[PDB]
Amino acid sequence: PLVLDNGSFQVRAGWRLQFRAVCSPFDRNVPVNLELQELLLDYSFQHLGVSSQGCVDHPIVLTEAVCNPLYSRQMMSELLFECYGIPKVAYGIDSLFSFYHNKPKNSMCSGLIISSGYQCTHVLPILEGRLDAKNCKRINLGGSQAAGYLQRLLQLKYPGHLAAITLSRMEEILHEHSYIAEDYVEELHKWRCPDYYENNVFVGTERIRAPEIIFQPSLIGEEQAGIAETLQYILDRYPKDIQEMLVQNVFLTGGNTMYPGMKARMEKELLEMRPFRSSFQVQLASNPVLDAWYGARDWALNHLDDNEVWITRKEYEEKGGEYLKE
Amino acid sequence: EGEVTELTPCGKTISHVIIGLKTAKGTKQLKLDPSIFESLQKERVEAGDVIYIEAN
Repeated sequence: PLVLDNGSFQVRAGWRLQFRAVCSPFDRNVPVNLELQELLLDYSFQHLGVSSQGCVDHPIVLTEAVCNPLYSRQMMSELLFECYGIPKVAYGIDSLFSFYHNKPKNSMCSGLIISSGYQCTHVLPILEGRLDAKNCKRINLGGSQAAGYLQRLLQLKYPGHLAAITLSRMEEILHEHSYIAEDYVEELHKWRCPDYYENNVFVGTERIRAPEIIFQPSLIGEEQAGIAETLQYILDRYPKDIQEMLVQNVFLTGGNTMYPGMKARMEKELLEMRPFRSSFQVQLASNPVLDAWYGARDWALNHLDDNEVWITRKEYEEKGGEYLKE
Repeated sequence: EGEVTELTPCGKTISHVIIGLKTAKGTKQLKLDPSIFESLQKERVEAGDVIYIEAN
């Protein structure tokens, strides 16, 4: 069985191989190209070394973004059944797989999950084992637009430094050399002192200033409220009983969460916004980047979960996409 | 003591006033009487003001 996780910037396939989605069929986590999506799937199968021309003999899994289009699911299902003709197919969620891998017991999963993706950031609570679609929060900003904005600021810093440093190289240098500070007020105060960080590959405080756009919507010019307002408005309408588990379990996965200090800053901010009696605990898996592929490999590895979750192409064609949608 | 997020007063008069308090160590809520609410109105307390109140 092949686990296929389709992200906006990157796609990760396994049973292993992760590649860029630029051929970009997936924009704002919603795939805009079925032909390019099917081309990336066929290239992922050829890289996976399937025996048959089209991928058949193994059951396939496909990650679905939050609020995935039903028309895109129907077109991809019809073109995948008529063209690829896999023996079995199923749909899954990267946040649900990473949460199932992060939870000590795979049977029960609870707590508000924060998933930071490339073109979007989705944070939704989960209780009883089923995700609540009413409390789900989506964000159009992401690490791709953050890296592009950082390369734009560094491009406006010096005219020659823009042509000397590539956008991808500046994105990797922003991945390794930049971290999220716990106190944004203490960071600017620490940058004004004679002793400076001075990361040279000269990069100034813009390393920590560029990643601050994730927690600060007003930095990039967006009109979105923010993560604190999303947590307050999300936890305000919910009952007071689920707040203890929501604060007790907080999952952070994805490539955009690889910034250091984000767990401590999220624990300090979450502990500051939450009540004094409620205990806030943020959980970060040892492999949060591959946690989605690992959880998908486990869900596909479970026999009963593959029998109930798996949907045939012939039966899914007669029943429609509402079977996998519900 | 702390920041006041909301003021929600609840033959009408005032039965009680709901007042929130938010600090970096946590958030709590208190219901107060129209007398101390009258003290707050004399102090021109509005949403977003950090206040100090002693119970005794």
